[PDB]
Amino acid sequence: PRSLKKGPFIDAHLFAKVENALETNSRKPIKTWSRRSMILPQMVGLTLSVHNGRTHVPVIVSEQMVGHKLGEFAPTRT
Amino acid sequence: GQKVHPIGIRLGVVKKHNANWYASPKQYSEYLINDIQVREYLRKKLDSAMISNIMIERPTGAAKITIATARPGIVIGKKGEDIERLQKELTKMMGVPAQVNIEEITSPDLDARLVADGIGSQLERRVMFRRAMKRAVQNSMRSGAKGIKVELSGRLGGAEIARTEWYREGRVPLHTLRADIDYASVRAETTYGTIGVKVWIFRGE
Amino acid sequence: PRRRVVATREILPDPKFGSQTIAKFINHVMSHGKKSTAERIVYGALETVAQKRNIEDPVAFFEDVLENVRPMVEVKARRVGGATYQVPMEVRPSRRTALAMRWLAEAAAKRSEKSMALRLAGELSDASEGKGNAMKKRDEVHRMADANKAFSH
Amino acid sequence: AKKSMINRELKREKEVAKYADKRTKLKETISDMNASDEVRMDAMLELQALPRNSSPVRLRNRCAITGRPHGYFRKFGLSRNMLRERVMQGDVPGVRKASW
Amino acid sequence: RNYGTGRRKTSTARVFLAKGTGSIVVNGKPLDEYFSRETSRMVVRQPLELLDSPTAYDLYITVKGGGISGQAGAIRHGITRALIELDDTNKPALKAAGFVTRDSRQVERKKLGLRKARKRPQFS
Amino acid sequence: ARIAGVNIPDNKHAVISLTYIFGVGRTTAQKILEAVGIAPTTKVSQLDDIQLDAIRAQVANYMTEGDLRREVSMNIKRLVDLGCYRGIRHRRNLPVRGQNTKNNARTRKGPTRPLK
Amino acid sequence: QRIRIRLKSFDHRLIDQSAQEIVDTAKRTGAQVCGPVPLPTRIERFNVLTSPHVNKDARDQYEIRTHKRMVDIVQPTDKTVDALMKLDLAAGVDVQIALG
RNA sequence: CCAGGGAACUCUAAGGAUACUGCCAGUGACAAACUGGAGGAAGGCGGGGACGACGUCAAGUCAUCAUGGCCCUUACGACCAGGGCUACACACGUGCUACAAUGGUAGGUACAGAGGGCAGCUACACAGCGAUGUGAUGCGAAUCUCAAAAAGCCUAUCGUAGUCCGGAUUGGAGUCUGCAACUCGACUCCAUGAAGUAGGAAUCGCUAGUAAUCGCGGAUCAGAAUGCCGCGGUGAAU
RNA sequence: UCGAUGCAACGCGAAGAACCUUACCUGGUCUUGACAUAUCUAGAAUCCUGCAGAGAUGCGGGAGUGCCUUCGGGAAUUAGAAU
Repeated sequence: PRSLKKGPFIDAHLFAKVENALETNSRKPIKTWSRRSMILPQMVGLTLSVHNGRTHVPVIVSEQMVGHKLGEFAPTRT
Repeated sequence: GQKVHPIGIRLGVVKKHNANWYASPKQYSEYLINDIQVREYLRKKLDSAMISNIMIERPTGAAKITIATARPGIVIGKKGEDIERLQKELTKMMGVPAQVNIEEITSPDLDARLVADGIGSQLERRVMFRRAMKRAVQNSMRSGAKGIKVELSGRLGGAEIARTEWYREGRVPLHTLRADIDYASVRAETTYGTIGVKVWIFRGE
Repeated sequence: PRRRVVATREILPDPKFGSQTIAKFINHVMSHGKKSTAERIVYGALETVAQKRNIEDPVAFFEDVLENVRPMVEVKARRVGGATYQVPMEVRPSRRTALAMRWLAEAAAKRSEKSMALRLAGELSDASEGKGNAMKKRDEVHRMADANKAFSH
Repeated sequence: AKKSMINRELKREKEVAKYADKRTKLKETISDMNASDEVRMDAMLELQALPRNSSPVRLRNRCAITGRPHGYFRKFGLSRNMLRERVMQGDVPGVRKASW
Repeated sequence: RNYGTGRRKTSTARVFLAKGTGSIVVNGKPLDEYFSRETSRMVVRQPLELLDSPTAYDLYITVKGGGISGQAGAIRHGITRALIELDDTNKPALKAAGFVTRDSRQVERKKLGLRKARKRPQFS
Repeated sequence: ARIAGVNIPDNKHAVISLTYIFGVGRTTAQKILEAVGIAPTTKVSQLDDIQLDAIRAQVANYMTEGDLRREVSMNIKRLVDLGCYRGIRHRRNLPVRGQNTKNNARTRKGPTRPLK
Repeated sequence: QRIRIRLKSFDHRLIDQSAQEIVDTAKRTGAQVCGPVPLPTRIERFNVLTSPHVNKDARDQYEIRTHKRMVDIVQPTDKTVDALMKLDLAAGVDVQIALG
């Protein structure tokens, strides 16, 4: 998957976005096209909408989804 | 299409490469890319003159390009005025100043490229292909040769169905490796399509 | 082929007995170009029967079993104007040994003994008295040869 | 290939040389053991913040003449199609038809 | 100290024949230790016993390249090349045995479109 | 002998027989034998109760068939109700590791089913 | 002061004559020189598809050999050195100097 | 390279020698030729490759390239992010791995060729079960290295079982490459252990260092071969 | 995505699709345009920056004033002005 020494990958334009959402504790969907980012424990409980190739599918982050990519939950094919 | 290039199959037995430089595998590519760029430019900027063989051997740093034309007077110009402006231009797209020298073609009728270019020029100027093909055969045999094969392919006569017409006179034994055959495949961009011109000049084993 | 008769190759005799008959039989057991693997199979099989039957020289014993397996009449396929006559003809001597060496190896490969060297040892012993699939195969060819015994074309 | 695709490779390679030195100094910094743990992750974060085309991984080396993305040879730098033409004319030094 | 150069498909063998007891040393090691193949052992010692003189000459062989049975053929050819040095009357016998001829057989090259030297990619 | 709740062949070697324990393979068997100190070549039949006990105690460290079947089931179940990509592949009985689905997936899709 | 010349070209008949005068110009100046030892040549082969579109079984096999030679000046002289820079050979063969 | 520093030999790579039905015996139109024999490393085309006649299939390629005509020009041109070319009720074509005892596994012990290496290979040491990680060394190479060749040989074991065969699938934990390994990478470790016990009609390759079998390289390539192009080892049957 | 379609298409173009390659789709964008010559307005190019954005891009601030000829100015160069 990824070397542990290199640390968990998080996109530059997503780490700031979730950081700003923590301050307001908003529940509005966060529109993102970056599904390569890993799910951190700081984003548990908030809702963000990942691109599926066509639209932005809403995903509600739970405690048992930390450690996965955002694209795990945005199916592309039918 | 089932005939090998008669120049490449002879490259070691009775012929010589028109490039004589050693470069390292890292540096080999950029020389060759630079080497090919010279050929394309020199074939367009010097189109008026009839040039057949351009040998490009580059020593350490420099580059001794050796064109073999049949009209040195118009390549060189008055007291070499035209060659010098080409000297400063070839160097601009190459490395350190590279000297260019011109070789003389005693018989501008035994070279396949020169014969092929003439046929290509004639087809450009609305000349019936039968007469252009036949004359080049006559000139080459009368100029001293042991075989000529000229082949014209395309919409000959501006027809809709292309066909290949070829007139051979002599021997031109393509399967003999020690044959010294001059080959050239040039084109003729007519108003009805490209016409391919292939010329074989057998000049003795 | 269609025109010539290519010369047959020379085969070096086996290193433990110096006979070209055993070395040719090793070629018939070998697969995948593994000469040594087949040699211990043949040597082990020959040693087993030699150690059991109390015979000092087993090259002559292998000749006895080989001559007891070699067929003399084979049934060829012939055509006369669209009719198929299964004419029985004689077997050239080079083909006799090849057929016998072939049948022994193929009959021993379907035995029930533990090891192949033991499987081959059983067939060599069984064919020595005149039993086994190898003997049965020779009879089957001879049965078909006697079955026609009427086309002498 | 298309004229745009050839030029797109040029601007994709322009950045590679423009951040060529920056990556080399950065690469040692993030791999340096003696560098502090917070030093190296900050530098590695910057590596992921550089322009995307700046990496030498998005480069697809291509034929100089025609721009063919397939059949490329490193020694010659030309696609398979144009290399055969130049070899058979004799324009490539040393190279000839092989048979053994 | 007659010298013979032996060659086989890819192995070159140099032999130094000399009158002695009959010991054979290959690459500084005894023949039996070097060659675990009984076939290779017999092939190496075949020319010596062909003309009824196995224990007459001491051998010092140094083989290189090739494989475990190609080296045996190389040694046999080299031993032939060395025996023909002391006496020219053995050459008829060795030629009749077929040991004077160097086998030109080599691994045929793989061909394009083919899977091997001759194997073809089956069609249907 | 009966080890870890299931009977294992007694005539086979100890290292081979322990592989019959669901959740214990060849190298786990080797590591078990080293801790106890029994030669792997020894058969299960010639095992004293004292050393048969020692093997049983050591097997408790590695997860046995009972617990592991749950955990594997829970791990697979965790994906199914999660709805992830690996989740939807597990429920649909299709390969989960990005394997060719056009040509060869018959070990994950069962026997080839004829189509009218 | 034992200088060693190293020659590398693609054409084999170009180095035999190139080394021949080097071993002659260094032996006609009252010096002893050993002959050019040929070192194993590098043979790079290539598989170029002839057709522009289809039928991968139609290809040419090109090869480019790289021959290498070298000579030793076991004992040099001032009249052997001064003959060596003026022997400016280029265009086909690369000449390397050890200078020691 | 190593016979006794040597200039022998092997090797390396340039130039040559030999082979020509040249000699003998026969057949054959007083022939071309053929059949055998000597000498020689080689015998009759010594083995292999490159070289593919006039034409055929309006065969393939307008997507390598060029090119006549036709068509689009705030778009059928252009840039970017994400997806996708990797989907799966299925059928077909090429292969790879197997179904085992001529074999699996664990210890020792040998024998190659060819090719690559600064867009790198890595001696050696240490940490690691391992992929690999850190330090450090030699090498633009006949110097240093990839790299140990594997099949083979000796000993033990398994004893015919869906198994100590087979290694698909799946669960867990990791290493590298790369901005980034979810879609959709390759490896490593542990666990699981699927079908498969030799395959219907039918059908294919191969005439000798060939088939069969065993490993080792390279191009493309940041990473990604069971494909391709090569290299040698053992080595048939007819 | 497209091509290859009986032998002679189907491990074929492709000597190697995570992005790129990519030619397809969803969306976000540009219009003499990523690229060539006709031109005239300023400037050596070039380097380091800030914010906003998924990115393409958009809006702003600092250092440098080439070189040969020299007061016509020239090989290159950034942003249009139109055919």
